[PDB]
Amino acid sequence: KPKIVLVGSGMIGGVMATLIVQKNLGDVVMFDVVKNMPQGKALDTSHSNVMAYSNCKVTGSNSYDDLKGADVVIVTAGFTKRDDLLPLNNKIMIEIGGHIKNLCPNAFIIVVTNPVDVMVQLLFEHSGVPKNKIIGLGGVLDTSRLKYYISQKLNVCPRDVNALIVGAHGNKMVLLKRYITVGGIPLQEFINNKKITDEEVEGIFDRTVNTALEIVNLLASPYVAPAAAIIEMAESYLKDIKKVLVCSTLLEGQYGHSNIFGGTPLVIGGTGVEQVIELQLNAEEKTKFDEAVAETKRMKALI
Amino acid sequence: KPKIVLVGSGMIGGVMATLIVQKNLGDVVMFDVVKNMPQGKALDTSHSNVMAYSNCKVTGSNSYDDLKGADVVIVTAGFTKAPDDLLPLNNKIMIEIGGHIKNLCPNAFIIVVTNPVDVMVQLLFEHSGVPKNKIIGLGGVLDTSRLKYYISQKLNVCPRDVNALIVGAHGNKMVLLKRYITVGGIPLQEFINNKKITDEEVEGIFDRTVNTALEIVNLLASPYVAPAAAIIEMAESYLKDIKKVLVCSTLLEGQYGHSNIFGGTPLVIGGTGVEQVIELQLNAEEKTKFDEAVAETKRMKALI
Amino acid sequence: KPKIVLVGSGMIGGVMATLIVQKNLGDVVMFDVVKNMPQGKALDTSHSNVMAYSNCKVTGSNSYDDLKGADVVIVTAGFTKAPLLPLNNKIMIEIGGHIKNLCPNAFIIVVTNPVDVMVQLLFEHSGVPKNKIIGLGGVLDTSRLKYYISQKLNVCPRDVNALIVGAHGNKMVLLKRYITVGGIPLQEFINNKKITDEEVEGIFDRTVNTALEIVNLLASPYVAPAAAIIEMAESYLKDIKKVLVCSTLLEGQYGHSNIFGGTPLVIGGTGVEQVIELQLNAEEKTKFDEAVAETKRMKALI
Amino acid sequence: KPKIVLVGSGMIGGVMATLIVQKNLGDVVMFDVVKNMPQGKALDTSHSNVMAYSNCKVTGSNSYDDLKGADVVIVTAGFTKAPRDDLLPLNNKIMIEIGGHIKNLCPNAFIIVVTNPVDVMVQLLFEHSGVPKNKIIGLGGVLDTSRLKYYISQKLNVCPRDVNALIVGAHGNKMVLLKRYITVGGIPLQEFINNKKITDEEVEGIFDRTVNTALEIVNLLASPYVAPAAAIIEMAESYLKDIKKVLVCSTLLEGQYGHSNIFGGTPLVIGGTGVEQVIELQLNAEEKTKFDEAVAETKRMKALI
DNA sequence: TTCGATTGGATTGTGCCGGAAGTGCTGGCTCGAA
DNA sequence: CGATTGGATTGTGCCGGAAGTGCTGGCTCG
Ligand SMILES: [Mg+2]
Ligand SMILES: [Mg+2]
Repeated sequence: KPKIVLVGSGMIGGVMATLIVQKNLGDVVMFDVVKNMPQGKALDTSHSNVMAYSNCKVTGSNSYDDLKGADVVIVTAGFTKRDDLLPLNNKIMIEIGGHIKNLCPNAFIIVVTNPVDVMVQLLFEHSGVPKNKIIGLGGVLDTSRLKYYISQKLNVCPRDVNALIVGAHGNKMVLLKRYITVGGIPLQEFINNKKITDEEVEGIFDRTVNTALEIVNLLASPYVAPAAAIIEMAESYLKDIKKVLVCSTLLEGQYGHSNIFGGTPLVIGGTGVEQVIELQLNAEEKTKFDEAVAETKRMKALI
Repeated sequence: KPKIVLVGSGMIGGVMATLIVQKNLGDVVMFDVVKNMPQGKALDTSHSNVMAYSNCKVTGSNSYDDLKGADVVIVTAGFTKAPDDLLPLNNKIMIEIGGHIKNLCPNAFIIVVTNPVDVMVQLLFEHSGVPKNKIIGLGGVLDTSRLKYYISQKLNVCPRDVNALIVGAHGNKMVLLKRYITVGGIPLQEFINNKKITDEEVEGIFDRTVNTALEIVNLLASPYVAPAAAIIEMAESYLKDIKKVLVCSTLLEGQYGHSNIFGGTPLVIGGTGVEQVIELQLNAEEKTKFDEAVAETKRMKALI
Repeated sequence: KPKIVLVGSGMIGGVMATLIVQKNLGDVVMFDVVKNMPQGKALDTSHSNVMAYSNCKVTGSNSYDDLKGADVVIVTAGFTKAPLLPLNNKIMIEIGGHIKNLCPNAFIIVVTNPVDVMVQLLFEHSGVPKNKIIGLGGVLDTSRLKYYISQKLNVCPRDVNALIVGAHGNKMVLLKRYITVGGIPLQEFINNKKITDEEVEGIFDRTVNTALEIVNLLASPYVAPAAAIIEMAESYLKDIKKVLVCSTLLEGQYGHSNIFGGTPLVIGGTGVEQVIELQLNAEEKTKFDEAVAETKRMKALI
Repeated sequence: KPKIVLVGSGMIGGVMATLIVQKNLGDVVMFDVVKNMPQGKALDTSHSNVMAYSNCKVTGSNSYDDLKGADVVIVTAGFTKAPRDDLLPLNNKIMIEIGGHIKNLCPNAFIIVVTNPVDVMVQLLFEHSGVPKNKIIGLGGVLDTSRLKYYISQKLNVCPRDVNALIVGAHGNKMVLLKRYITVGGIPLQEFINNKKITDEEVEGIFDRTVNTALEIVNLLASPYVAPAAAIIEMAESYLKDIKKVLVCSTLLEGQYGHSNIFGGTPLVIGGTGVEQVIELQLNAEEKTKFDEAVAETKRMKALI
């Protein structure tokens, strides 16, 4: 049975453990540097095996030694209370990286800690894992927002909207209007039929970009959709589903960029990243991609 | 709890009943004119509730009276032939079933499978009196399942991450719209440009899709698992108000320039039945193919 | 599509909304008296429809008006105390008035503690039929018992079956005689020394004190409670007719009337379809009496 | 991704491949000695990955070569009618052949035998394949008890899975139905009998129906394959996902119930290493006698190969 | 001897804890680094 | 000269035509 270690047992970590039990995906270690809290969350969550008809062990840990034998490692831990946080979190990535190198070098790694396109590269470098075995959360979450908003305007099933958002997670994310479909049909056909206007689409783009802030302004925090997105990625690996999912991955010349991680459609299968798909962007799209990657580079230079 | 009546309990009916219990979608009546056989199949299937943790009653019936109170009616009954003399026989069958739906469950959502489906669904529509948004025919979900699958195996992605539209009619004149294929939301043409798959291979896959039933029958098997799964995807989208976009046969009222006939097109299936009929903005060549499919449907409608 | 209203959008509410979308069970209104927060949680949760391939509307509300047309109402609101009767009574009065006015045909699940009192108060003030309102208790408590036993015997957790009756709280009645494993009496595993009588007693104590244990570990128990509640709600919404131990109005069972208590029930499409009275021996009956007496005692303090 | 080889692609095999795709459990090889048909079934079934959102390869095979690297092997192949005890040597022959291949090609596979009489055939395949006793079991109790559980649940109007029951000894007419061990929502059946929700006579009628179910279905011009396939997949899934379900299956007895060197139906725990526990029920005298009779019939047939 | 307390969190805040008030925080404590 | 442990509508080694809730004439393989 797979061993899944959640490095970070905060809000997103907790929902991830709950979903893993629901789906009977594997044993779970809820790790946190904070004492006792993850053991308490783990004890609560373990009882839900009964309701789920599952059998996943869910335990808490405050020791990185429990990374031993992990098949999947999901990193959410890090400071959130700004550029000033960058060296702090770098420190954490170094620490985690060391342990991965020593304890679970064959693990598949998903990084969530923000800014994710920086943090995922730092952990890649410090852990020594292969480029096909480490990715960052970005596109699956962002595009879930876009797909959902469009679906609500057009009154269709959310999953039947497809869309691509690339480059980076965060305010520089590249929303590609040209690549939106509904039930396989170009969005433009629905714009032509006046079911949705270009202005409404732009409003939805802005809302997609601003969604985390919208949720925080309402005195909540985004963790349910992020957790679900991360588990969709992990499951595609663990069950070798080969879903196309937009994640942050090492660029080796794609879009004209190297030595940097960026969001792009990827195929996630049993061996990890099995394909990196490079979209055939036009010049304005490429300029937006360049600006996203430039912001990632700028922040990386500040660690 | 929804009542689902399977009018026809052959091999497709057996798989549909199995899947309904797996998904705990509703009580099932397995109807057939053949005596005792559907009672036997229903008895076998009912025990699988234990393994599924479901609670769907599954019963067999040789009486149309059990259509009473049906929320969903799926019609697979009718004479078959391996892949025109059937048109009058199956017309008479649609008349009989229609009379019973009209009198026993006029509010049911109807899914027609009986071939040639684009003709038979209109005949049942006419003799049942149900509203145009409450009856559809199986076509696109099945055919596109083949297309999506074959492409996905050449590109090494999850089969459902391929999207495709096949329209017009269910049969040899099905319109396969190359322009509308995507993979993980990306136009297929980008994969052709990168030589991940060629134009010629896609042509070969179109031909294989059209001829898949024949391919399976030549291998001494009968296609019924994929058809059953497609039908249950449709029925579930209605029962759970999911509003999936699914290509099915529906009454055309001017779309693509045609009226008074049923044809395959993308539809939204929700709690009120067909909620939207989506007309694709086809170019001239695509429209010519659509025309040919609907013309074949018309040709056959003239032979009942 | 069913409409499910969560009256209370705290941490248990959040997990319930998450699970409802995962299972595509119905549209969800997350209500709370706290402004803006439930709209935020609802927004976050709504996006998970994509990942789940579901289509549930999830919205937030600070208005009881949105109870209108609810098929299921789950009440978790109320003041809490870490491991108030008049306060939460006033809340049950308010909510009850709105259910009576806006959704009198809803199926009601009460979680607000002490649950066996609060469920009766909401029953009285809402006017809903006795077969349409129950309290959370047994499904959660027995999930603890079943889990701990399964981990000592190394079997799938749900293959342990057990009944805990009477009340949800320290006076819960743990029926050792009714525990089975893969359908086999627990006593056979004790005879074979796969588990001891003493270990079973230690597990009973742990089950009773699990909320305290979780709080002592600096966490709040809300995942398993949310899952238990959704199992109950789902049994109603899909007419599954599961046997689930819940708090229900007693009308003579176990020698008691005019009070709610935990007993095995059948939950189906019409609500509580059967109330099953266990054939308890004298000792078990005395424990049941103690649980109910505590519920009555507290009911006198509203 | 696990490799599941279906040795036999008839009615039960077909439904098993359908369910494996529905549950995304693994790649499937539909083997049969009959040419072409399994390739056809596999082609049809493979398209259902789209509707199921799964990604299982489903292929057909007429060669035992494809047992290579199997993680799970499910054996339904064998004679069911004359080309009756006369079938026993024929099927023995088949078990010999399969066994050789398993030994050479997938000795680490988990094996589920369905070919009837299962309690005999499973031991023959055990002997000829050389796999460990914790890696091979026979279908029996999960199916038979699904019948008993279902009929009881319908009389009492509860969820079928909330009825628990144990049927032991052998899969066939000598199956041992244990009234003492029936519970409903975890409550002893006797409480429902005391409450006149169901009578002792009705329970006896249901026991008879449970024993007679296969015949009842055949008499109605059908054949049992949906519930058998579901039962088999429940067993296989408990192995593949390490669920550690308690499931009644046919397993090698080494003294339990007073028998050795024979397979019989008993509650087992199925986990990631195979049979993790064999649970011996503390049967009373009458129950143990019925168990004895079941095992005696298995031995009688085993003596005729 | 002084004085801050992990990348998390219940109702409130938030190193931990009890007592208190009641849609709701802080005064007193231990441990350990500087 | 009977035909793998399977099967569509029917039966059932295979295939094609025929009739129409529905089989068997003609063929070829070792
Ligand atoms: Mg902190
Ligand atoms: Mg044969």
